[PDB]
Amino acid sequence: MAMPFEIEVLLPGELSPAETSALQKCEGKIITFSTLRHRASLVDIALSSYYINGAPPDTLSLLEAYRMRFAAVITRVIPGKLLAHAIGVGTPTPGLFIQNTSPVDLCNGDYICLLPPVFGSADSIRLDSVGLEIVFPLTIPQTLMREIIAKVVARAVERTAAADVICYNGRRYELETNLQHRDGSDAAIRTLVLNLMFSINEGCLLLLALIPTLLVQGAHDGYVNLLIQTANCVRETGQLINIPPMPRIQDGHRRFPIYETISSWISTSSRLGDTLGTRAILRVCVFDGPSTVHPGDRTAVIQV
Amino acid sequence: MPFEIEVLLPGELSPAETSALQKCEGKIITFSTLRHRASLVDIALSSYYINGAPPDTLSLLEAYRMRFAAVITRVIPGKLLAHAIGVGTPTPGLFIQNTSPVDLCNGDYICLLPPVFGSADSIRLDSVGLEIVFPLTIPQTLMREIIAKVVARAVERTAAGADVICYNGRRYELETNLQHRDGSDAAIRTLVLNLMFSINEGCLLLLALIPTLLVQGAHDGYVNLLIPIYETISSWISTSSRLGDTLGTRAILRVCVFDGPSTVHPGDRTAVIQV
Amino acid sequence: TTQLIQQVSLTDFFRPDIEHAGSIVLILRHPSDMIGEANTLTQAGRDPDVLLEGLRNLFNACTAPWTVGEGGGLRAYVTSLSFIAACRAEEYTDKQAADANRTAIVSAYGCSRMETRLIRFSECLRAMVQCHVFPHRFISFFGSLLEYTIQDNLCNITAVAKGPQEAARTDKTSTRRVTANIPACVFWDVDKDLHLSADGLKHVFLVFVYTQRRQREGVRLHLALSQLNEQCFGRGIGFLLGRIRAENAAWGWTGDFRGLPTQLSCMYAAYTLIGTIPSESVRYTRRMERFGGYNVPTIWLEGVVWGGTNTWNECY
Amino acid sequence: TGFHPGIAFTVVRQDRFATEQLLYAERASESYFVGQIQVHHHDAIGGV
Repeated sequence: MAMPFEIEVLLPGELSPAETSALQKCEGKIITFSTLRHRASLVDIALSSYYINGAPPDTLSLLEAYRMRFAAVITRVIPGKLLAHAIGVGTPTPGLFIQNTSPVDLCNGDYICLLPPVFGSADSIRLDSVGLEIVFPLTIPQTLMREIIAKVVARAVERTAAADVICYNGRRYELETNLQHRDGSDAAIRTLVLNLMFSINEGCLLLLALIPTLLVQGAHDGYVNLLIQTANCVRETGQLINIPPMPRIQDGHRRFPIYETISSWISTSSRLGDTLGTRAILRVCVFDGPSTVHPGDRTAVIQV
Repeated sequence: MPFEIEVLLPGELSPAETSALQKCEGKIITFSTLRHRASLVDIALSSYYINGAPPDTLSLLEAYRMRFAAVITRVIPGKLLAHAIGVGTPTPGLFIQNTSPVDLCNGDYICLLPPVFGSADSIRLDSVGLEIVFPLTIPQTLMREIIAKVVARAVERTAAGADVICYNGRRYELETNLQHRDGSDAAIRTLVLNLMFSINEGCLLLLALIPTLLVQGAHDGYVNLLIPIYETISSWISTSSRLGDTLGTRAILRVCVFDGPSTVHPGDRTAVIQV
Repeated sequence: TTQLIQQVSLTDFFRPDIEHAGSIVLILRHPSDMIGEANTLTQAGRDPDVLLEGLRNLFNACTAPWTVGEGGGLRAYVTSLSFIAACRAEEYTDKQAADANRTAIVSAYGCSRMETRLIRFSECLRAMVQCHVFPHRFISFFGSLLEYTIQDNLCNITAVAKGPQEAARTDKTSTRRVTANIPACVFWDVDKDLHLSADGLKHVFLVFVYTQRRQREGVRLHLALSQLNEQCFGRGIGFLLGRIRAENAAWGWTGDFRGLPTQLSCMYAAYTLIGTIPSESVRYTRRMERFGGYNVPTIWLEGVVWGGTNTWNECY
Repeated sequence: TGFHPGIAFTVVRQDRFATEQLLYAERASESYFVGQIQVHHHDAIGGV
């Protein structure tokens, strides 16, 4: 293997010229595959493959599909077949390109993540001669997707127990997530709580008596004032909770607690969002094209 | 075929400066955008300047993930050539002059880390009025440890009212002599702060959901459980995730020597392939 | 094309005159790092001097005991995967093949004091997983053995570190190429356990397994081969290892965050991605093969493209 | 326990038999066009 992993998706001979032109209008969009063959079938990139328990899925289920699968990029469509290049399996992939399907811009250098279509109506192409819907995952920068994943997992936790607007570059895009059932919800919440537990450790006690120092610094400095007031917890405890003199740590002359309570948080934090969501597989690296990228322009990329 | 970058060193260079730039064979620089004609005012430290003053350690860790690195190959008295790593398949012998406190074995994966030690990489081009800082090329194995120890030291220092790191049979001490530890403590505070705030917000949110976590036994219930509050959970993830992906720093290079020396003492040059 | 790597090491833990080309070789860190690492990572109420004894009594009877300290310019760098397999042959479920491996490698090496070196290595691994200094953090994937040159008590290995396997021309007996092969005792594939059994691309993982119960430590490694990606592979193995995870997490105003399950107390497995098989469907043959005078079963893979970015994914 | 609970069913089951069909055709029923035979290389277990 020295070339990129090419993929030969076939079109039935019974597709309308209208749908073929529609496909011509989508070269450079991203699809996925259940398994990674070399002679794929059109059925395996349609919504008939995103079925859990025989029904179109929700935003949580699709969010699991998008990382339980493999990705590819539609380079060019022809009457004979459909071509696509695998992304994160076979390293060599030159001059690749993507189409920005998102209501935001694409700054040079940022990393790209892919979502299920949530903002408004999807750009779904309905192939009627075969009866297949084709929806293309989004193209969202990494620093932004985290806000969306947090604001959707909050709604999930809330629906299970008992805001939909996000601002980015001074623009308000409403979140229209849905969860028509309940098991993906707690399937997510269990990971949330699990990773929430393994953060606290021995040195958290020392880190707790440092809250009043953070308060007096919040009085002393300025950016600390921006940081303290979004924390819906610290602003209460240091004013309504106290921690007495901590007892001495068992074998305090050999081990060191803070090292652990801060090293076991770097690990558990990086992998957090890539579990409630997806990782970033591509990063926009325009060499000589425009500076930024508007919604719907062809880009240039290298895989992560 | 390989990607090529030109940096036209201007005139008015003091030959006492170019004599040191001749020592810059194998050091890493970063650009905000990849072109073929690059101006010296682009790799200078004055390019980051994220918020006015020179960048922090958090600011530099956030830069090193968005910029495109490029290794400085041979330099001639006129200009400076550089090859971009990450894309392009540089066919020549892409060597690296390691600038790190610790050695480099044969077959490690090397990442980057801002100068969180006794910073001495700076070459002070005064005649032009700009200066260039290079990154530290540490092995991927010491990546999770260096950050943790250097942040724990400061988080204990603010807790006023033998910490050595070891690799390949060598020990490098972290306790700098002077107890007048200003400066570096200042270029690291928004990390210890932004990190500390995250962990406390996680602890005091965990204990605010389930009323049988520690009150049903810290050993019996806690472990058996192991086997607008709703705009706070969001606020926790939406920051803990951005911190984690900042401290990821996937490798970029790999030291693969072929019939040479099997260890790279700080200051030597060795061959390296890209990942 | 591909990419080769070279290393000169001693021949105490590995002899390329006995390994066949295509066997995976593993690299070790300096043992001196374990001292300070256990000094700061051991659990309270537990003394890491048992790790010191393990290491010290190990290296007292392996080779020239001197030089292993700080001034080491030449060292015991590489070890065979079959070696690290047969020193822990008492935990692999398919007993008979692992036992054949063990007796073959005990008879094929130097013949003298390897029973000694084997239990030394086993005891050393036991001690490290007991003092919360895990082996996965010190043992990495070097390459697949291609060609060698030996001398009195010293070797010179050149192995494939990147690219397709059978694109490496070697001066062997039979044919200029060679294929990868692993001992049949470590070959565990995740796919048929979970029953997805589909053709296509498959990754190859290098997974460790930890069972830390007091005075009953356990360390073994396999070479996984699955369809899953590096993201959900952790979920898959965490699933069919439920008992180990349970018995590990269970037996591993003042806050009093004492005696709670920590990450090193709850850890059971760690794995890495090392290659891939971009073929139409993977075929592999378990044929019994000879290591000099003894016969041991192996797995013969085909068309493996070695990967990289040696980052360990943990599972607690 | 063998007590009739006052209800009845209509069991259904489907079966799949392997049979040998017999096919007939007329003379010159279809025109079978044939195009051009093209080739393309692709990497493999190491060769082409």
